[PDB]
Amino acid sequence: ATNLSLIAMHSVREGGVVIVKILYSMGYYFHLLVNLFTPCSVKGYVLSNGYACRGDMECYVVFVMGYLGGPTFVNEVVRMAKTLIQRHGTLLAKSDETALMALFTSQKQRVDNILSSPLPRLAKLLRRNIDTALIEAGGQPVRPFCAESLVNITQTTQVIASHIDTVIRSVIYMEAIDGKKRTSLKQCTRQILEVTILGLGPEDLNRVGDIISLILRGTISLEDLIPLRTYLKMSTCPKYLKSVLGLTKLREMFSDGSMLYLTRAQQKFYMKTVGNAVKGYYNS
Amino acid sequence: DQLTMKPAAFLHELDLSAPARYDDQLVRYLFRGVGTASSSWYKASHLLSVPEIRCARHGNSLYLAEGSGAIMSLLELHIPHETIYYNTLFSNEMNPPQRHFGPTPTQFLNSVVYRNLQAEVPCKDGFVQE
Repeated sequence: ATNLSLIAMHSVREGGVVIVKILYSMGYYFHLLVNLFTPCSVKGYVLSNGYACRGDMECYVVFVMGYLGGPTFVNEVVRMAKTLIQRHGTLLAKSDETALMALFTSQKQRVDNILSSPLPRLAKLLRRNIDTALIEAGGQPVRPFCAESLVNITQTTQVIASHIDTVIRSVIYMEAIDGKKRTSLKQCTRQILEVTILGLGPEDLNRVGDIISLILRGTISLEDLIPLRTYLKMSTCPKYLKSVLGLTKLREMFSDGSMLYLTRAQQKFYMKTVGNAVKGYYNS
Repeated sequence: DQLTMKPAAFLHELDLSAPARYDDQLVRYLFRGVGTASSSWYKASHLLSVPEIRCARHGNSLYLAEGSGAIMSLLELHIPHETIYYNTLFSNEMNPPQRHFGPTPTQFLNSVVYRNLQAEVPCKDGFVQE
């Protein structure tokens, strides 16, 4: 905080803006920045929209710099604020921090109201996002990697059928090793997921909720992406698959042969993908 | 739009001359669908609601610890400044084999301000930035 204060007091002109991102559960550093900038600045602000809401009251703090005297004045303000943070004190007020706490509790309740909404209301909220005009100053939608592997609902299901046909034929031409087949089937699972979120339009919402549940669960089974018998109805040569491998072995190959664990950030990436899928960023 | 409305986005002005007293949600990542490198400048979109930030043109613009420059991209779109300064926690061990380049914010390279810089287009206040 001393370094930030010295940089801001040397660099910023009069009437300038100092924007600092900060938490609020770190109260000591918050009161210390209040101590270091409040004699320096003429204005104060706290602002935080819904995106910062984790459960710890993150916010921006905006000071407007007035006049600053000289290096004697800089040393005196820094030393006096260090003295005040030493003596368990700050320039922050009581009614100000209680209204601050009220605004944060209202923000947390409203974020819980938005996130726990029904799934058609989730669709209504996702279609009305401000990502269109302001954020697209060169901002690109977070597209999955198979979105760059396509040239062009039910034809997407035909593509998925052809893909799983090719992958099971790769499994057949493998033995005509175990973790390597699991690797190939996990990559197949991941690409089925990416093609599925390509297929997630703003109309079919059951698949939206199911894919969101698969992401939130942590793992993904191929039994959930398409059923065994439903795919074999939608397949091409199911009798060859039943003759060579069979429903027992292919049932082993769908769920437990490709149990794809994710990381945190991979789950984040696919939730961003589902959000873009609802916003109409994959079907044009 | 509802995440930046009134019961979420507030503008709490601070008390100035007070005396010295002595005292896991993965669902919200559905909204963060723009930006492949960073996803953390929706928070900075609230800063354009402040008029005093937008009334701060004709000067320098110090940016500290971005790492992706998307906040810097947005704000230098909507509030142009003459010379842009840029800082990031950057150890020099991070380089690839046989390469040599310092802190490069990924999305700021893709920004419209930077493409107006390389093409030397004047900004919306009518000057070439740096």
